[PDB]
Amino acid sequence: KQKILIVEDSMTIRRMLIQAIAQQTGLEIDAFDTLEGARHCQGDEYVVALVDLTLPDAPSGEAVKVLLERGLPVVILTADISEDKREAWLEAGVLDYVMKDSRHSLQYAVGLVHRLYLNQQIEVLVVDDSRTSRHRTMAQLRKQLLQVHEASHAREALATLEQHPAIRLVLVDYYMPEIDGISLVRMLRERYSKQQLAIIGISVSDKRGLSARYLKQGANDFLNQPFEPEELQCRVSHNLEALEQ
Amino acid sequence: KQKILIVEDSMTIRRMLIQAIAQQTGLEIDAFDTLEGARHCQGDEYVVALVDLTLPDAPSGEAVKVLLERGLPVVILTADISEDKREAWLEAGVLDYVMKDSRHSLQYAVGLVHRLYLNQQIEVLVVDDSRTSRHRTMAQLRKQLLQVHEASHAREALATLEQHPAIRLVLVDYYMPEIDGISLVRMLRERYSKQQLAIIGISVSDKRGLSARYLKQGANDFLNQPFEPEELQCRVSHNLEALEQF
Ligand SMILES: [Mg+2]
Ligand SMILES: [Mg+2]
Ligand SMILES: [Mg+2]
Ligand SMILES: [Mg+2]
Repeated sequence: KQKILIVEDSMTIRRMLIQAIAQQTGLEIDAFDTLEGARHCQGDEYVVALVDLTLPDAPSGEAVKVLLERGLPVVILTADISEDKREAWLEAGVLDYVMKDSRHSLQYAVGLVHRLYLNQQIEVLVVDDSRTSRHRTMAQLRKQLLQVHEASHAREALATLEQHPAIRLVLVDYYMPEIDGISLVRMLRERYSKQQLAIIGISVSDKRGLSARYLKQGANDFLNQPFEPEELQCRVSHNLEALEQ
Repeated sequence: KQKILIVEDSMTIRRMLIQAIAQQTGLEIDAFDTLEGARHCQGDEYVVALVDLTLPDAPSGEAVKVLLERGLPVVILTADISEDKREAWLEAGVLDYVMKDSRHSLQYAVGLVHRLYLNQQIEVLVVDDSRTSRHRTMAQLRKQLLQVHEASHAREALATLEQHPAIRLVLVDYYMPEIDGISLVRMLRERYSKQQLAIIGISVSDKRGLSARYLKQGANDFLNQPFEPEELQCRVSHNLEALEQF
């Protein structure tokens, strides 16, 4: 998919977004000032929809549910944020939100739609012996439009990598039965450079240098648990962009 | 400074390091199998010295102090690490340590020296109202060979950036009186894009979702306190590389 949907009645915001996405990403764009303009829009044509909560024919966020139910991933455009609003949106299945209170916050949308577009073709692997942790991380990576493989043990991870050599990034949990995180990182790096297979080591900063041990064994990066979805997206995106650049 | 010193008696390891550093960095390399061989090397010519603890004439790590006192920054080459071993080193003046138990672990030194070379010409700013955290972060960054400016509050940060436009990366503490970290980030971003001035937001990871707040305000990155030096080095390196390549 090569097209971005924007539904936003502010002439200024809509134009800022079209100009920026057009110039920086070269992606196709449909932009409407009403939910009614976006009526023909189906999920299979758009990477993602950037959706205002203040539309003339949907003044209280109604466009969000409407577009989610047509199969469009949605990123909410918002002037305000709160803990309650964040939780509500994320519960309804919204991918993310973008602050539109300033031009620099609005710029977040531009890097995001470019990232989401590139992610569509990218295979990643989560390796974690905690089902709860594994499923949370997978869900969150799936909301980045990545194709996400799952493994509950290093043995499974190694087997999945052999079967799917398109996987380009692996997130690695530190403590697992038989073969722990650092040990799996050593095994992978005995075969693959940081440019062939990016590795993010999942750590805790309440240990005696787990992140350090990851890096000295050739992990591209670290991420400490517990982590927010916004932290995950930031860290994954960077490492994916390192691979492309 | 564009030269590197290597003092390592393993033929295999020294040659691996020479090959990789010659191939992947623009650095000149002087390598020796004994400390005596490196006698006349002067501190002002070398970016860093990669230093074995097991040398024929310094079998218990004596070469580290010797080269430190010649004004060379030192990265230790070690076959095995403990928490007790990184203990005595960093409190002596070591830049970092590199594991030499495998080819892939050696490769960390390659990336490191390349980055240490590049960091010499790069200016950064630490903004933090806590004296100890501000001083430690400054010390750690200085160990990455960066040129490091400090600010105790947003007002001083801004004045510093005005006086030193070469600064390309700011690390911003969240809790500061009068003007907080997110407010400073907002002011900086009204003028400068993520490509013009990199911003790493430092916070504690709790219920306020501060990391998220930084990112949505245009911070390039986040780092949660408390953090280890390798964590800061990793983060700063990634952001500097982003400015150079993305
Ligand atoms: Mg509106
Ligand atoms: Mg585990
Ligand atoms: Mg030796
Ligand atoms: Mg503070």
